[PDB]
Amino acid sequence: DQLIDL
Amino acid sequence: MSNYSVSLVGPAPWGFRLQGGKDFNMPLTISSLKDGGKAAQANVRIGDVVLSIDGINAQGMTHLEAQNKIKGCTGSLNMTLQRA
Repeated sequence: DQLIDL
Repeated sequence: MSNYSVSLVGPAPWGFRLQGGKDFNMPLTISSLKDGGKAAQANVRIGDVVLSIDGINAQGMTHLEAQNKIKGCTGSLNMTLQRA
């Protein structure tokens, strides 16, 4: 859905 | 398809992104690595499939469930993965 940095 | 384990030393950020999960109809997969981040330092590679997170099989997990297990991980991040 979106680019989420972990 | 050979498997390996990591135990990344905290704190997060862990230095990676995921794609997939049950709600995306694909296995959870390492999809980006931060240059020099902790996942890259453990030789995690883009395309590797996440088989378990903290001992919990990843197969049933949604994208958000995996993200939150990773994000909210206390101490080291233990995962097993399958090489692409």
